[PDB]
Amino acid sequence: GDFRAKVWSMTGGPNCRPKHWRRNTAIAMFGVFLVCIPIAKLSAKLEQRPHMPVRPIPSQIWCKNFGTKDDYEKEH
Amino acid sequence: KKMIATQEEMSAAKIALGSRDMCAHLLIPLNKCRQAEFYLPWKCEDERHVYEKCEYELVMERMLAMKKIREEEALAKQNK
Amino acid sequence: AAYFARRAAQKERVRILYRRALKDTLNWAVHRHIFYRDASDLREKFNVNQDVEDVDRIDKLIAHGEAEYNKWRHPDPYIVPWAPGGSKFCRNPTPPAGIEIVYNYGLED
Amino acid sequence: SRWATPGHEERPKGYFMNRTPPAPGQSR
Amino acid sequence: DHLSREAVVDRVLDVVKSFPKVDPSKVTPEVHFQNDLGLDSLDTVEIVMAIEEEFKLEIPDKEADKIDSCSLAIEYVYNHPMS
Amino acid sequence: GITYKGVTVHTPKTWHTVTGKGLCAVMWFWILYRAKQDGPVVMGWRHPWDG
Amino acid sequence: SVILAGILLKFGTYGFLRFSIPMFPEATLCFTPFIYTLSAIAIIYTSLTTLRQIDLKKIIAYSSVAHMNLVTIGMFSLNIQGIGGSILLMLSHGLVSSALFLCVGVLYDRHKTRLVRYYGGLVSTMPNFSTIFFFFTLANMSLPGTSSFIGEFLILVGAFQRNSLVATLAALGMILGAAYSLWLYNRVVSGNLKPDFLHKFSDLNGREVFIFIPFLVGLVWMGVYPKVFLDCMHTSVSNLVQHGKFH
Amino acid sequence: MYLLIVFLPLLGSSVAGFFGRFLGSEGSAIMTTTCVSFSSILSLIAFYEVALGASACYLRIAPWISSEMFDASWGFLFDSLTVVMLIVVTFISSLVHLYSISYMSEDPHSPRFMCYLSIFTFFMLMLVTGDNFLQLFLGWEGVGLASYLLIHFWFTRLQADKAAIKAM
Amino acid sequence: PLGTTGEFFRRRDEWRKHPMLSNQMRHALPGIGIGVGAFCVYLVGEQI
Amino acid sequence: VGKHIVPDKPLSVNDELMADTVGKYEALAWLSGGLGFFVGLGLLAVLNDKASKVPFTPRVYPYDNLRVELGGEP
Amino acid sequence: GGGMETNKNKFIEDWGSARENLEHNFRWTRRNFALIGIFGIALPIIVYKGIVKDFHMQDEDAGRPHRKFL
Amino acid sequence: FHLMNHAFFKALLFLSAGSVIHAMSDEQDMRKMGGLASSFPLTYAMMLIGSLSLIGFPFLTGFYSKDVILELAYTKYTISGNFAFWLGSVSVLFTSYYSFRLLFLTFLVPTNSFGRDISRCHDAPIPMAIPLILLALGSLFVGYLAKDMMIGLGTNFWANSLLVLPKNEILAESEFAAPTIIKLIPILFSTLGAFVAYNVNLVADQFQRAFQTSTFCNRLYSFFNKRWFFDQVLNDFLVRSFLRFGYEVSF
Ligand SMILES: CCCCCCCCCCCC(=O)SCCNC(=O)CCNC(=O)[C@H](O)C(C)(C)COP(=O)(O)O
Repeated sequence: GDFRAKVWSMTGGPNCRPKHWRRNTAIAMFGVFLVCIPIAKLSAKLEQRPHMPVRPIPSQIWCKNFGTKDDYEKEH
Repeated sequence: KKMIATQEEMSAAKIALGSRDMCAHLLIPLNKCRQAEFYLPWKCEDERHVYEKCEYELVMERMLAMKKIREEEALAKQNK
Repeated sequence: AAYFARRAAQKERVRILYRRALKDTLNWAVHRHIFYRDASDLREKFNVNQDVEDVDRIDKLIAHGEAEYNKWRHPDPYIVPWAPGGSKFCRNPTPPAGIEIVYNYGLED
Repeated sequence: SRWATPGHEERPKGYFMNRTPPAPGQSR
Repeated sequence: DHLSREAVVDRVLDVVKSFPKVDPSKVTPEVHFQNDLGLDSLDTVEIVMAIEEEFKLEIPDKEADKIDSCSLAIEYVYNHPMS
Repeated sequence: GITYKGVTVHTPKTWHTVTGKGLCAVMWFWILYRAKQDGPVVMGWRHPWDG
Repeated sequence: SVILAGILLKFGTYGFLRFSIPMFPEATLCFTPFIYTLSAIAIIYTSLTTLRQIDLKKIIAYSSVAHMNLVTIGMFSLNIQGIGGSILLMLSHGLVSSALFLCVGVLYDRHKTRLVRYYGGLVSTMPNFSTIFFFFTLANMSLPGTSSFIGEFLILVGAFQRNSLVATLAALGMILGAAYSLWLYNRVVSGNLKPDFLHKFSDLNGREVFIFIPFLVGLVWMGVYPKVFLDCMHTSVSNLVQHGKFH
Repeated sequence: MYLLIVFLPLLGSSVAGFFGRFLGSEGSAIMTTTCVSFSSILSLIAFYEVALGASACYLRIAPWISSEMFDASWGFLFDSLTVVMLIVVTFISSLVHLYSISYMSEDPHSPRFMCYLSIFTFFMLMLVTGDNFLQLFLGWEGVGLASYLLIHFWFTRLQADKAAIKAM
Repeated sequence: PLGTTGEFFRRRDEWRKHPMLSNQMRHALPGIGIGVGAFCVYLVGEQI
Repeated sequence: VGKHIVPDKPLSVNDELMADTVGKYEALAWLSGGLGFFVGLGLLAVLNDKASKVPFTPRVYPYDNLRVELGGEP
Repeated sequence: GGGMETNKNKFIEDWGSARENLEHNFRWTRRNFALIGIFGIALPIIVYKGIVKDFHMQDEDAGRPHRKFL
Repeated sequence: FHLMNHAFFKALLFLSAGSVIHAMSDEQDMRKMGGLASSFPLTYAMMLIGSLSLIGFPFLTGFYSKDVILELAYTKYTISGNFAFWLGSVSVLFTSYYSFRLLFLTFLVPTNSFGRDISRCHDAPIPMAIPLILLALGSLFVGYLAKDMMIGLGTNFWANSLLVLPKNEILAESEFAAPTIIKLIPILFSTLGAFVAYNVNLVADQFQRAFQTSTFCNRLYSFFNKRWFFDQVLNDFLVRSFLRFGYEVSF
């Protein structure tokens, strides 16, 4: 309204219409995609698939932990 | 009706323990068809129809066994 | 005078009770056509007692009227959404006036 | 129009930690 | 958008013209329901309730009982920004 | 839209009317289709393996 | 208030862990139903008193009593989880209650009142304070992911393995502690402003935000990875539990 | 890829919550919808590989509470039940994000609404994917929180504040 | 609507006779004819 | 919202905290009756004794009712 | 018009001070005697015996005698 | 299986309700609606699909799981199974009633609404209509497509996710040993509920008068309207007890 224009907030307050919201939205897109890259690499490193799939699956492209926990009487 | 699928075949087929009954020998072809066909209902109608008939046959058999037992509960009452 | 104010005050009680009993009739009827028949019936009672001139027997009819309304009231009355008690009441209301925001508070100097 | 016309906030509402910005060309 | 006083004036008068004891004429934006038209007070609260449904307003019972002329029914709706 | 004495009604958008009728028609057909394929089965008239 | 609640309160529980429990193992076992009863009563009763307080600082002060009596249940459980959880809750309380006393002081330095009735609606004028206040409100409710949940659950684990009744009464603070923390937050932050009492407002400045930063980092750091603390404690905790027995 | 399923809605909520003053109503709407919808697509791929391909996924990030035998862990379990619930949660949430884009267009505080929507989604994912009772408890409480935040999203209304407290 | 109270409200409800606001039961089952028609065309198609 | 009411009368206790047409104990009696419907229905289920009219014999599974497959001694 | 300090209300402040000064009102009435007896004495003794009984029931589950407590 | 099916038509019903509410200027009372089928054809169509699927109309998404639960409950030859069958079956009559009661009051009865709302109506914009159409397709085909996958007899889809011990398996007996009448009770019960809803909301005109003159019938109306006075009893006896304790006793 009137006084809310003098109030700072992280989410922008009411009816937030930043003028350059498109370049900021696209810059925000890139940050998430750059954040996602280490996450995906760590995920692929950490996944454990003790069973071979019935058909080839997209996670056989980057994951190398298929059919590994066969020796279970050795896990510590 | 006699047991066909040995214990090893059921274990290798990873059949749920509740479906390791007399009709297990027909479930194995059915589940292999089901996985290969992404479990769509218009597929494997032939293996599904055969296995369902066996399971229908089993339940009727136990239903008839009780049909008998129920005819002897009254016999004891009619002679008591 | 005093009989004017006392009777006029009694007038207001009747008019409001008619207003409330008439709206609660629409709550129980829902449908418009059922509301026409039920509104006509409710009016006829207020007319049966409109001849009474014993100021005291009126205070007794009014009190009996409020008891009847409070007893047979609809448990879920209709409310305009923006009105008090409505579904939209106090949703995104306009800011109050007179609010000031202070900058540079609590500086070391 | 909300996707094809840019916004109107030339500068954000309020000030971060409620401190008035310094004079143009100056540092806090 | 807001509704012009003229738009209110047409509509509130249309509400009282429909009243059976009220013939189409002698209804100007100034007339009093119980005097010029010669109706009972119960007749007025039904008009107030039809004016309520016409603009979809919820008038508090106190303010509703004060409205006894078309001039009072006009000025209330015009003031109300939710009409 | 059309005005009838104060209260005006706007006609719905054409594709709203087309999709509504079409989706329910797709629904009615799918019901008739299914009822003829496995309707006797749920009635108990015949069994899936009958043949 | 920060020093009184965050450090001085810890001295009685520290004295129980350093002197009474290890030095007199036989007496500690005998008084365990007695400690369990007193702590359980304090948790239930003082939580309900907190519900009916109308002063901002009184609600936070009374909450501290219930948190500290849950600590005593943990240390007198005499196992790894109970004593380990009791130390973690002690540390967590010194951060959470300290941060909470800092939030109330932020409000008091500006408006000079502690009565909840005057406040309300503050989210529309001080959104930064409202967000920080909500986070420490959650940490005071022992929300999982916050530092206080780690100590709280570990104490309940250790109590359950000894007496299931005291662990049940102590778990009632999950319901009660939620009730007064959210009621406090909503009456101060939520709703509409009341310009007849307060009309001039300032959100946090640079010094107050910085003050809150290490409290947020510490609360998150313990809440998600308490291992850096538990690892450095378990050897001392283990020998405290074993003190006085040889089997 | 399995970590991107759980943590994409968190990323979407983080951007809208912390940086909604730079994106506005339109930017925050696109940001939270895209991340949730991407997680929805990966969830469809996960349903194909775990349920249709019969290959379960086990993922262990780090310990949470390790105290003697107590072993709560940041660990994820993806079996047939999990990927069914992943599909339900991610698909419905993606639609509700799209639906809210125009349903809350006239609301003054849409970016906070979209942020709360995505944080609920992240906690629900943490509930269905956990491999231990404590991670499930974290999801259990988190969705209790996000529901509270969304029931009284119109904080000025007293009935919403009464309802949100009663829910919690 | 016999009494003056009822006669008033029906008079004010006289807009509720709107063409496309009334007789809504003939819209109760949209797509009923088209679905049946398609089922008819399919049923003939299955004969050959 | 509009104008918050500032008190003008001495505030009483139990004000920090301060279901219309039906009384307190009358509501408890109506709810008690409603829960008494479930109680009587449950008793009727016992009186019915559906377990005694089972139309089939208990399933028997091969291999000693899958004793080994259920974790028993092999 | 002036300052950030709250505009004090005499009725709200009176409610505040009457809360802080409750100990001057205690009178030792019948109701208080029942309340203090039930929740100051009887209920803690009930909780104490419940906790002891919980320990004792464990002792006879382990084939052990009843452990002594102060 | 009922969970995923439920996630489709219930979400379609809430999102369709919102479109009516948004169209009718945030009106939510059904007593001020009616005559909206032709004004909002898209919304009504999605609501019909969702409702018919929720009530378990044959061969929709809700039919492939609701009916199997009611069949399995009959097959459970235990006291609690008999308890569930009776209560689950009667609720089908009750759910069909309010499902159709909603539809008739909202879109089919002669309009009970305000003019200013009717003259400001509009239907779903694209980002609101797209989820509704996708959920209609789900609330029509998901149930048939996913049955053999989920509850197909002897299916291995769940692998080791779910466990049913051999002694507790009843699916085969529930599908074969059941009398044909049992599988037809829900549709017979649903039809009765639709017809009863039509009569109470389109014909009966002195029915409400029972409550406006009879004390027992008036309390009964309020009993089911105020949710068995559950909130009340729990507020007057439980919340108030603890609130009063924290002041009068502990403090
Ligand atoms: C949910 C609803 C349940 C039922 C509630 C209905 C209440 C019961 C109905 C009857 C109420 C009474 O007896 S209330 C008693 C009504 N009668 C009187 O007050 C006596 C004389 N009053 C007058 O002077 C006027 O006729 C006056 C009537 C004021 C109008 O004035 P107008 O001539 O200028 O319209």
